[PDB]
Amino acid sequence: MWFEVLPGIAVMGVCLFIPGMATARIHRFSNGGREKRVAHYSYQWYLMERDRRVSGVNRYYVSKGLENID
Amino acid sequence: MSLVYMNIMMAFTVSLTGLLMYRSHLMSSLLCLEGMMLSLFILATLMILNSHFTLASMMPIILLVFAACEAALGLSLLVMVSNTYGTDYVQNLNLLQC
Amino acid sequence: MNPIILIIILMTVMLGTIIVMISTHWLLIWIGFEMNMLAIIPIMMKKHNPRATEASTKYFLTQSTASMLLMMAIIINLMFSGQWTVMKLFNPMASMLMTMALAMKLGMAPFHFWVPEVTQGIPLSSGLILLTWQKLAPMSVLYQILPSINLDLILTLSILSITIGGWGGLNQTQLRKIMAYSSIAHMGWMTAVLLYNPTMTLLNLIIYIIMTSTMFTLFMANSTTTTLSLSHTWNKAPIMTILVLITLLSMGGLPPLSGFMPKWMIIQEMTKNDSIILPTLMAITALLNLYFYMRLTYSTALTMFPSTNNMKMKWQFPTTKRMTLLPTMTVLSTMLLPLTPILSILE
Amino acid sequence: PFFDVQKKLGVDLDHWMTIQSAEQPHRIPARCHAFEKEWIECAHGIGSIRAEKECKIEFEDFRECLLRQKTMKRLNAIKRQRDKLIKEGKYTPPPHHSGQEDLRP
Amino acid sequence: VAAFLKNVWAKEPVLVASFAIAGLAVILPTLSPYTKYSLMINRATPYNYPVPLRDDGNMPDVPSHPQDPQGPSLEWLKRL
Amino acid sequence: RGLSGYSMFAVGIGALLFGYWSMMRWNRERRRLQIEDFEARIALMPLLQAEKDRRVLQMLRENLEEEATIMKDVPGWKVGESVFHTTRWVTPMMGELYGLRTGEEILSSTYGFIWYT
Amino acid sequence: MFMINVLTLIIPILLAVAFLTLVERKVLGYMQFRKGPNVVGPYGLLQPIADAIKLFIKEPLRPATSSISMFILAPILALTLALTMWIPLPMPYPLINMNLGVLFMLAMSSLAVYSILWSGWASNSKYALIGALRAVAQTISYEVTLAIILLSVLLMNGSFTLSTLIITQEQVWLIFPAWPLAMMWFISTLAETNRAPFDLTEGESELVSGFNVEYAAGPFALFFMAEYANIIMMNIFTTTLFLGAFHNPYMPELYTINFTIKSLLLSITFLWIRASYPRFRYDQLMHLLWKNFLPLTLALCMWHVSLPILLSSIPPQT
Amino acid sequence: MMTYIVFILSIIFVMGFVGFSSKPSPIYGGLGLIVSGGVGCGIVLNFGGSFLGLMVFLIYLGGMMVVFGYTTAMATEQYPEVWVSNKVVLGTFITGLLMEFLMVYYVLKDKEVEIVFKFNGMGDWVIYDTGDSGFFSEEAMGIAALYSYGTWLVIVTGWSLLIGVVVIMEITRGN
Amino acid sequence: MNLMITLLTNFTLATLLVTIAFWLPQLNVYSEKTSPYECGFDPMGSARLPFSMKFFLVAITFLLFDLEIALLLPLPWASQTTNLNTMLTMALLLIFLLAVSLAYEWTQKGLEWTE
Ligand SMILES: CCCCCCCCCCCCCCCCCC(=O)OC[C@H](COP(=O)([O-])OCC[N+](C)(C)C)OC(=O)CCCCCCCCCCCCCCCCC
Ligand SMILES: CCCCCCCCCCCCCCCCCC(=O)OC[C@H](COP(=O)(O)OCCN)OC(=O)CCCCCCCCCCCCCCCCC
Ligand SMILES: CCCCCCCCCCCCCCCCCC(=O)OC[C@H](COP(=O)(O)OCCN)OC(=O)CCCCCCCCCCCCCCCCC
Ligand SMILES: CCCCCCCCCCCCCCCCCC(=O)OC[C@H](COP(=O)(O)OCCN)OC(=O)CCCCCCCCCCCCCCCCC
Repeated sequence: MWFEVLPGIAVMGVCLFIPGMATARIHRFSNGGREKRVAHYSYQWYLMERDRRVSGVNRYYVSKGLENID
Repeated sequence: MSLVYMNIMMAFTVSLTGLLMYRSHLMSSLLCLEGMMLSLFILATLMILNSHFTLASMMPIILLVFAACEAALGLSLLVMVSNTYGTDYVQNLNLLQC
Repeated sequence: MNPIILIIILMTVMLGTIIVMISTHWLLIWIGFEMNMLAIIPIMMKKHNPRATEASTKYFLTQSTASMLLMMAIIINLMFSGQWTVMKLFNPMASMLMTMALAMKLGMAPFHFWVPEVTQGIPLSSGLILLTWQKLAPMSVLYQILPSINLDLILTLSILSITIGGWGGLNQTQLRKIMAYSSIAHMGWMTAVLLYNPTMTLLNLIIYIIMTSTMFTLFMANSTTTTLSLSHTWNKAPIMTILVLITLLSMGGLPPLSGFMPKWMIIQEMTKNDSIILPTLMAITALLNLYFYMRLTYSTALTMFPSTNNMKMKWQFPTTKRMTLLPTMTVLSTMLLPLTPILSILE
Repeated sequence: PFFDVQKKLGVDLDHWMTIQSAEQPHRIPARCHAFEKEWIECAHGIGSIRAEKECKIEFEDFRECLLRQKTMKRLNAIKRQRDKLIKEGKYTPPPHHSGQEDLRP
Repeated sequence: VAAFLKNVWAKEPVLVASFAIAGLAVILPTLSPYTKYSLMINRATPYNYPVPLRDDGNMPDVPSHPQDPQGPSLEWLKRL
Repeated sequence: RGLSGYSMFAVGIGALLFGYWSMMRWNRERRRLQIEDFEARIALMPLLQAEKDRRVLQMLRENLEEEATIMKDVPGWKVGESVFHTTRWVTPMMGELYGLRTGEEILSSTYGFIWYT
Repeated sequence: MFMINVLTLIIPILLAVAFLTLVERKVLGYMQFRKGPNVVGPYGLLQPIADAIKLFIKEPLRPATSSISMFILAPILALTLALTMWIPLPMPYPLINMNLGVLFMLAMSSLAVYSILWSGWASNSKYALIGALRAVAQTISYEVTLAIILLSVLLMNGSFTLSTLIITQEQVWLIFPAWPLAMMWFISTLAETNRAPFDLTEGESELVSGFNVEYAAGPFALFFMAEYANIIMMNIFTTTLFLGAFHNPYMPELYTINFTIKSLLLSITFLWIRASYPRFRYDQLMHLLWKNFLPLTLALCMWHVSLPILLSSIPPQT
Repeated sequence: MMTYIVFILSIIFVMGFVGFSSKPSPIYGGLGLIVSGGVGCGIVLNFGGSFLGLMVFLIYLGGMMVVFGYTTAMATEQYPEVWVSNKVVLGTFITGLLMEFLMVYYVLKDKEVEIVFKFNGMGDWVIYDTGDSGFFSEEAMGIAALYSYGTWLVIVTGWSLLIGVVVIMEITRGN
Repeated sequence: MNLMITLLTNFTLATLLVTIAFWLPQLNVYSEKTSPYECGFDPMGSARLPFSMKFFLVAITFLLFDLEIALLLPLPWASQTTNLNTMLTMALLLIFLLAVSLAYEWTQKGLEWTE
């Protein structure tokens, strides 16, 4: 009856779940298991470029804590 | 000066000579005034965003406003030419030659 | 037109001229010119005939092109000076573009090709607005940028305007084209004295506006738009023939009339600066303006062209027209020369 | 006709967008704030005729701040001579002009 | 005035709602006690750096440390 | 069928008042959080400013010690000649710092923030 | 690995358009008392594949009078601007995190009209001419309110960032303070996306197929899979504006499932409206978005300017 | 050649200007002006003006849709000139393109050029600021200052738009 | 950078759905199938005749009202100011001037269509 639209709606819902889940897993994979750094403002970008400079491996996401200093 | 100002002033001059040499069609040259407004927008905005003179950043918006505020004027003056005559050809506007 | 809308549109024309006059910022000069053009277009299309639409189209295209060149001069000034103050321009390219823009807005030759067309297409009242009130905002900006105006450019524009406005009015029988070529020649006179003494520029502007407002008010009071219809004025109101006689002899630069006042003072300021050839050519070229003024005085006042029979009906009806300030402007345009040192108030 | 209504009535209609050294939102400086401040404080009150020749040096520094013509001409000379020495092979770039340098902070 | 209001609510109710919402947006910020706190929040949002002062010797209102009792406080924003 | 007019307008205006109250509380909390983030920025700014000063002086000295090696054959050249008449510090241009470096560093330093996602 | 992140965006929404055709036909069938496709696949799950194979092996039929460069460029730009408005949409993390993503949505909505417009002009036909200039009458009608509604709802957000519109709606949905803006935005997105009762360009009873009456299959597919991409993107955009879900930063899939089912309910609502209402006339369209929605939109713009100042609830811009 | 991206977008800007300035037909004039106003919001977006580029894109999209409607209603001929139908369109189109790429060739080979002003030939990345603006994009703050500082500018602009509507309805009457 | 890659991908597989839509099927071209459509009969005249716009005054006023959302659009940023009553007055002045414009266009019958 009416519930035969539910396979098509379910397949459409899976096909809409794929982009958001995909970009979340890609942001966690390309950034060391964390969110993607949002730089809307130039201060956030300056901190991100500082992280890229202080990581030593030319990657902003590799974080260095108190173990880097003595 | 910087390299991009060459081409933005070049686009102003291209739109200037396009406006200032009519091809017997008034809408095709009302596009050229709008292109001169575009080139002035981008030129002034490159200068203002370059020098970080932030308070003149409201200036191109205002500029852009008067762009359509005369372009609409031209279109309101395009339809009266194209109601007197079937076309908007500029050679129909030669009654004031006598 | 709805008179509330006519009041608002005329106050907006006045507001655009005032915004050009009072502002210290280039963007506000440009806004004032845009507001002035935008509001004066329905004054030209007050009657809704094809000649007003043609005149408004030509006027829109000329003034829009001039405002484009004006804003390009403003942006080049912004590059080469980093600022927006309405003062001298810090680049000769921006100086040339702004002088071209203001010369187009004045209708000075060789940008003169719209002033007889647009002036003929529109009514006499809107033609009065065009030839007087629209000659106030570009003359403000020219008064404000004269440390940067090229001498050769403004003198070439000036003498070319005087010569072309002299020769143009000789071939005319329409009164509005006569007043338009008269406008071209007089703007040449005003801008030739601009770099030497701009007080004489303001003096010539004020005396010209008085004489032109007198002539258009006489044309509106007589309802005449051609030479040959102005020639019927002796049979209807013979005092108006005397007024156009004294005002046209005043506009030709004849003493003892006030229209001799600017010209002479302009010569008085150009011979101080060791320029003898140029005001001499200007004075001799003003004889052409005087010649078509004398043609109009011959057709109107000094002879009596034949009238029609129906004029006998117009003998029975007086003028109910608002001849606003017509005796005041007629006295000021003819009998002001003994008050010639009043020009010091324009300093 | 500069009918100075803004100074007669004491109103600020458009004196605020006039120059770069004026009061800016959130105290944002222009890139040529010091040059324009020096040029305006030099040329204040001495008139345009004395300002075009007695404050020429500050206005040249300010114009060369604005358009950076001498700076870009000098960088043209440096980069062109560097490219010529690379093309002749008479000069090699250092490692800190190639990337492998373990940058400062 | 009530019969004309009922007439325009019967004929053009969208315009009645429009002029009502517009009239409230005009008159009501002048009748609210919280419009002061909008300005006080906006001028207490620190975009720029609080550039310090050279201690001449006589400035009793300016602190020497952020945790000093003198200076501008934001307890009004914490409570509200 | 359905409700009356006054009931539906009352439900709509009540939903308006609830939304306005909730957004009032949450935007006041967001402004307090913004002030906290800005004060964290302010407390970090002296260290970032000192490192930025040493950064740009490092880069200008590297551009100066390599300008004398390139500009050796050129006659009349004056190494490190200012293009300004004043002796005041001028904030360096992007070409003054990254003029001798690779295009990767140039793009990442001068279009990096704009192009970032 | 950003190229995979693009290919995992546009390929799942070239599939969701395909199955949206099936959902459209079946919900349209069960609301019209009949059944939809249930013959090709198991209860119709292969009918989109059948149509997608049928449309790309049919003769393309470029006309003789058609300006061929604009005739080919207009469906390319249609599907291009259908795909490229998905990039600032936060799902909870957008593909391209724009600081001004709302204005990117608005500007690309304005640019996507030219696909319809140049397709109607380029195919030199009289019915495709009328379907072209009805898009002009529709676009001068919705755009004059599509921007002020979207202005007034972002005066509670603080910026034009779409990702900040999740932080904005963390306590309450933004449909509760802005339900007149919501029920006016929803109609404005109906009028934008050329769905019924605002079809009016592909208006089948008046114009045989409208602006794309000359586009045979292959190029007809790129106007048919562009419009449905516009309705899914547009209901995701309406869900982000007014029905913002719970975001856990450690579990993004909860937000993805929640706004997915909300956007599916809004797409089913578009199908409910297309299957139930009579279609407007394209002047009555214009006297709706100008005489009715525009004055009340101006009033609510005054109210949503003055109200965050009135309550000390001005949202942060950071 | 990626540091020259604003220069490359500016070449496409001049190409669009030669496209609509040759005046083929206002269909293709609107096409060329959309292309120029869409690469011009990529020129100016690389200077920091993301708000101030998207607006000149969006306003001109609305503008060219209106101009399209008028050139389909008023400025229409039976055989519109595409780009190549008239010899005077194609001749000046090729002329503008050859002169533009000529001054491209003279500025990348010599790294300096002079048409009336003097222009550099290096990529315009050189002139950018080496600092950061903090938690505000400064062009957004300056356009936001149109309400706090720009009150007279608001008054004259809103009055000009009001009388623009009044002026246009007084023109388009006929009687 | 990533924006231009995304737009290049969208344009690329929007134009590669076209080049496999023209070149994959079998073409049979004859000069009656590529004729224009006028419901079977031949079209009387060209479709490049002037199709007169009835909504022209609304179309010109759309050019002016679209500038208003270049002026009213910085209001989320204008609300962040420290001269806030002045901002509120100028904002309500701009929406009120737009509304006075719309009222004038209403009452003078500018929103109606011609014929
Ligand atoms: C975003 C999520 C979803 C949101 C809700 C949307 C879902 C419901 C959709 C249903 C299907 C609609 C399909 C398309 C229908 C198109 C037709 C249509 O809607 O026309 C609009 C109709 C048009 O009606 P009309 O055309 O009959 O109008 C007659 C007009 N004259 C007389 C000139 C001919 O209604 C509106 O315009 C109203 C729009 C919304 C109004 C919101 C008002 C809010 C409250 C205001 C204040 C009231 C109190 C007073 C002040 C108090 C102050 C304290
Ligand atoms: C250096 C800067 C100096 C600035 C000085 C400013 C002084 C004031 C402004 C002067 C500028 C020119 C003024 C005239 C503009 C035209 C006015 C106009 O056209 O008014 C319309 C009206 C039409 O009359 P009507 O018969 O009713 O019309 C039928 C239908 N149209 O009426 C008319 O057409 C009749 C004419 C009315 C106005 C003429 C009187 C004013 C100008 C003459 C000089 C007055 C002396 C004082 C000022 C001296 C300086 C100009
Ligand atoms: C002061 C607050 C701010 C006010 C300004 C800001 C307004 C913001 C909203 C935007 C409005 C823009 C458009 C307004 C147009 C108004 C003019 C108009 O349309 O008049 C015609 C209309 C009747 O329509 P009709 O003549 O039939 O038109 C043909 C189509 N049927 O005529 C009518 O419907 C009658 C209009 C007059 C009576 C309206 C009464 C409303 C009262 C609401 C409660 C009080 C609110 C406080 C303000 C005082 C109101 C008097
Ligand atoms: C012949 C007909 C035409 C045939 C070819 C058609 C091609 C496709 C046409 C459709 C696409 C048009 C694209 C127009 C430019 C769009 C710009 C854009 O997307 O800007 C949005 C975004 C703003 O984000 P922002 O606020 O800057 O945040 C970063 C700062 N932290 O920006 C960012 O995030 C910045 C990322 C880098 C931006 C680079 C500059 C823009 C590139 C423009 C490419 C050319 C556009 C051509 C338009 C043609 C129109 C027909």
